[PDB]
Amino acid sequence: FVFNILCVGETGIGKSTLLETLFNQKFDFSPKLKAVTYDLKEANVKLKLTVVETCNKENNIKPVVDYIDNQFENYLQEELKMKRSMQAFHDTRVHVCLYFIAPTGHSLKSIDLVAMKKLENKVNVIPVIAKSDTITKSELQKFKARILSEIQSNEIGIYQFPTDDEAVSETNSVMNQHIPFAVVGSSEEVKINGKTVRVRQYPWGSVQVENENHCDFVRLREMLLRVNMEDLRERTHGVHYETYRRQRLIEMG
Amino acid sequence: FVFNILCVGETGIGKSTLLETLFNQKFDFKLKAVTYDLKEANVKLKLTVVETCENNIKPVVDYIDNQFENYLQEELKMKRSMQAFHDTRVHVCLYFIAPTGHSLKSIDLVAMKKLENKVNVIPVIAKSDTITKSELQKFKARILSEIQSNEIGIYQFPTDDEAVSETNSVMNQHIPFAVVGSSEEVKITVRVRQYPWGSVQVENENHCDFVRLREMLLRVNMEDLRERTHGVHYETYRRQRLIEMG
Ligand SMILES: Nc1nc2c(ncn2[C@@H]2O[C@H](COP(=O)(O)OP(=O)(O)O)[C@@H](O)[C@H]2O)c(=O)[nH]1
Ligand SMILES: Nc1nc2c(ncn2[C@@H]2O[C@H](COP(=O)(O)OP(=O)(O)O)[C@@H](O)[C@H]2O)c(=O)[nH]1
Repeated sequence: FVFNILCVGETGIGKSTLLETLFNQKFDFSPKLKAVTYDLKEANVKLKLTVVETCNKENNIKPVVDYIDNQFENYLQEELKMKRSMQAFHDTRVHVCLYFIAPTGHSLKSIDLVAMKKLENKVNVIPVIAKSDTITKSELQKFKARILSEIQSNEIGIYQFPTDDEAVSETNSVMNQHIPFAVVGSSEEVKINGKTVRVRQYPWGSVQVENENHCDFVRLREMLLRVNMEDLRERTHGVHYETYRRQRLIEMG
Repeated sequence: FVFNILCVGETGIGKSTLLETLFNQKFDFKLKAVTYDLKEANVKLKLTVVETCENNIKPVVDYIDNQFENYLQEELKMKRSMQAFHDTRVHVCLYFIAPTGHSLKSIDLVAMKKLENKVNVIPVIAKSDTITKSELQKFKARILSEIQSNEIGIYQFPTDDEAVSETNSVMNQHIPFAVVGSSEEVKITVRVRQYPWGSVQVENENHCDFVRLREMLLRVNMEDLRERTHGVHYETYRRQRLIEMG
């Protein structure tokens, strides 16, 4: 069982930190693009985590689109082989793209609108507000609204969690309500009541990553539920990869 | 007595909020300005804000040059009255660096390098409540290191006069200033930025360097910034223009 996550955003926006927080694990990244492959034990999940720093508005997202196209191409070439073995092929197709929006507190940059528009039919895009401890509660409500307004206005097809299966439709419907996720990451941890907890400690107080009243990290983490990973994978295989495949089959003649 | 402040940085980085915090006044502002008559210490200020993003720093250089040009044209007039002329030359530029936590952006080096002989540049770390105290030390160190290795002439408060050397040496030690701006007040009367996990007190030297930045407004420091604007930066402009004009 594979799960492939791509994080996109400007340098120092907190992408690597969020991945480590999400999996509670320091990752040794390897070669503006880097990736790690990591096995979860007792979960039977093989992860490929990929990080891409963005900065020529259309050129900005090109390296990301190319990476994505390449994982599709590798899978297509395997499907087409006479002597194929689809089990034992490592499927690296990107199941989810976390798009990191900087916390200016204003709105979506024009560059981010173009990027998410170019990605929408290539990958399941989930926009997140990076370093959301930067923003006060009232500023955040307004910021989230304006971002959503622009996504809707520009007809950008971001991912939505499935709400069809009655349980847990509840969990999923509330996740959708929180998009774009206000995320906080941290390498720093303290033991609290015998439990390991990630925090950002300032002179005036500490942001608790796993506290839902501080940020949406706990809501983002529910994407890792088996049912949600499956929906993201199925949508990748049956929709985005198929779009790629159809265009390629025409080109191959 | 006039004092003219320019804030430069990317949109939404806290420029207008910081001006409001510096002067404890809500202001109603490409580039925008406001004129503030600080009847406190009898000073008229022009506060200018320019949104950036080598062509990137151009609107700023042009703005600065235009104030120099107006002053020069006045100095050259047959019927001149230099007193009661409104000097709008920029006395200090607060250059906002984004709190990424890593280093100085290449764009910022180029911008500061271009501005160094046009205006007194003071780099500030915007929204410094974004950064923990431990990373903030390293971040400041890395910025200063790039500024020095790139031979960038940022402003330094004067320390040759004992009447102010203690205050000003402490100021210099905190550059680039870790700033935080505020639009709210609590009882605790305290100006704050309030989060669920605690409140930043902008006027508290343990939370940020706002109180240190504010000492720029001491009479002696405004005077030094002005004198250097007039005797150094304006002269550099003047000499070039006199060569051009013949
Ligand atoms: N305020 C804040 N800072 C963060 C957060 N996440 C990471 N940082 C800091 O931002 C800096 C860059 O983070 P990093 O994960 O390397 O950024 P990347 O270049 O996007 O991979 C580091 O100093 C982090 O400690 C966050 O959620 N809030
Ligand atoms: N975290 C943080 N946010 C700030 C600070 N100062 C201002 N803000 C917020 O940043 C957003 C944009 O600030 P603003 O002053 O209008 O930026 P400007 O475009 O550069 O003039 C607003 O939501 C402010 O409330 C600060 O020191 N720290």
